[PDB]
Amino acid sequence: KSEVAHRFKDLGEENFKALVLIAFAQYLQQCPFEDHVKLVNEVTEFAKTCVADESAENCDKSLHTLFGDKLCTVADCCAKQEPERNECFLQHKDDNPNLPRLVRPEVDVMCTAFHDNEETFLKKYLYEIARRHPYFYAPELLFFAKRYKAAFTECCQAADKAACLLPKLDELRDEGKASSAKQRLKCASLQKFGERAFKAWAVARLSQRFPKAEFAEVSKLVTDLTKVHTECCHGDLLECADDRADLAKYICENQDSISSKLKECCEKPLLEKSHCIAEVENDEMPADLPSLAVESKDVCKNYAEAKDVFLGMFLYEYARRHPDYSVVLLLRLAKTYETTLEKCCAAADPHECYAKVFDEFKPLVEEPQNLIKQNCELFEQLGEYKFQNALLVRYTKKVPQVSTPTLVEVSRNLGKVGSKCCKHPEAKRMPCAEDYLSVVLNQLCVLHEKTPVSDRVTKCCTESLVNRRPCFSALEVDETYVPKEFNAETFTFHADICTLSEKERQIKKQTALVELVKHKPKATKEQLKAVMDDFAAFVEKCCKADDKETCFAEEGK
Ligand SMILES: CCc1oc2ccccc2c1C(=O)c1cc(Br)c(O)c(Br)c1
Ligand SMILES: CCc1oc2ccccc2c1C(=O)c1cc(Br)c(O)c(Br)c1
Ligand SMILES: CCc1oc2ccccc2c1C(=O)c1cc(Br)c(O)c(Br)c1
Ligand SMILES: CCc1oc2ccccc2c1C(=O)c1cc(Br)c(O)c(Br)c1
Repeated sequence: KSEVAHRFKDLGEENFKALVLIAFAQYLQQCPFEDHVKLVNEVTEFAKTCVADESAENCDKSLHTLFGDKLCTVADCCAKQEPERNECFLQHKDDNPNLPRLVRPEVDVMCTAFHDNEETFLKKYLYEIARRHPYFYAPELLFFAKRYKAAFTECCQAADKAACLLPKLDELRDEGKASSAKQRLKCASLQKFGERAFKAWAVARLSQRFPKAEFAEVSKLVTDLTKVHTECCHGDLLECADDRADLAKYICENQDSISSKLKECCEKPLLEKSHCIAEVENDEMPADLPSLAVESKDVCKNYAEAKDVFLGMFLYEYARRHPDYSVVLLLRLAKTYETTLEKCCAAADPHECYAKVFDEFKPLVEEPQNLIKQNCELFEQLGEYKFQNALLVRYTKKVPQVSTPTLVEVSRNLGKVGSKCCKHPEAKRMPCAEDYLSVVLNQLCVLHEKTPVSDRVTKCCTESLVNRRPCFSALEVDETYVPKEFNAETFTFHADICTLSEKERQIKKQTALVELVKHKPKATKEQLKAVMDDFAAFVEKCCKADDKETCFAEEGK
């Protein structure tokens, strides 16, 4: 009947009022905080009326019809019918809304705000986060909200408040921005590549996680797991949160049929039990696993009868025994097995045709393995910071048309891949290094899709997801870009480049590094090292030693 009262009865008042605040923040990202709370409380009071009587007025309307009405009370997005109106909001989700940045006030200032109005301080947290990230995971933001409340609850009455709160707030910023681009990858995989390619992706990853389960259960998982993200990316956060919450009850209703590391996983509350399974470790692979059967006479019979089930079962049986290989590499091996099967089964002697099919995977498996150990030898020999600077010049020349801040954020996330995963043995480098790069590059694709400038990046992102990383590798040197004219205001740093912390000083030095390549791309690697050291030494020597404010505004070159 009334779907509004249905979700309110299953999600609860605390979650219903929180999900609506996130949905409105993702749609109308420009309106202030006070205007959104007036609509949420109006919907919350509306929801409580339909629960006491399902046969009430306006309760039978869909969730998209009611949300669009309350949102249109304040740029030509409520046009034509409802399916086009709600789709207008999804097309205007600005990946970077050019909003004022968030500053971190003092610790004693935040605890006085948390102790004054504890509900507003938590409500303003979900509003400011969801408005910057329109594609943020709705039920996972509630998990961060619970810890954001517990962080201020414990360490605002402690002795040294900054000794605990800031470490908890610094660790919470990293998980949030990592989950911002991780979920953004799943939304772009559904909107741009449809449900067919996204479903095959989840089968490869879940089979590596849960090899002890059967394909019939993984199919029930992936089908139910895909329906959740299709709702969260479309803005159906009320639906998205419910299905994920009841899925964790289904996964843990029978743990032996799914995995084995789910005992202490589901010993936690509902919000915490849904987070443990999302990043759980891979189950132990069942030993004495067979090889193939690609040798029977019914290979073409099972494929012609069901092409999706046979290819889906092959990817499952291949991923359950290969945890050391990523999903992008296995999907590449899956697309090769399909191509080698369309041409062999259409002949007269297919068995002799697809006989040596697994030998064709050798060049595709050794291609990423010989590219990870090569790039990490320079990461463990130059440092994480200099690794990003070497990757800055490596990417500023391959695509100089891209903006200045975009090349810095993408390289800093690329440099964080070596320091976070390439310290692991030779059994976990290939999975993470390709899964982490698929998130950083996708973050560079959605940030470039707003205002595109470079054409080599557009076709690189518009290509297949499995061939997205190989395209970005050797994207030419772009020996045809005219460098911008010499700008002086971009290189001159004011006297306020010293009151910032040590972290912000590195982002400014990297911002000026890509700005130097845009002025002279033909500069050598050593000609930039001396210039970078000179500029850093000038600011370091002028500001650390007291020398007024005109000493940092002279003439460098
Ligand atoms: C007034 C206190 C406060 O309000 C917010 C609203 C949205 C997101 C974070 C915060 C926040 C923080 O404590 C915070 C913590 C870290 Br660490 C940051 O790097 C930034 Br920026 C902000
Ligand atoms: C505890 C504070 C905090 O919680 C988060 C949850 C998810 C994503 C980011 C954050 C975050 C930030 O520090 C933060 C920092 C900057 Br800068 C932003 O522009 C935004 Br927005 C958020
Ligand atoms: C086991 C690791 C894993 O890798 C994926 C890749 C694509 C889509 C889903 C998953 C997935 C999940 O099982 C999963 C389960 C829940 Br519950 C989530 O809230 C999220 Br997020 C992910
Ligand atoms: C950051 C760690 C890392 O992990 C990998 C796994 C496979 C292939 C390359 C890499 C790699 C790189 O250093 C790297 C370097 C350049 Br230059 C690129 O354009 C791209 Br893309 C990636």
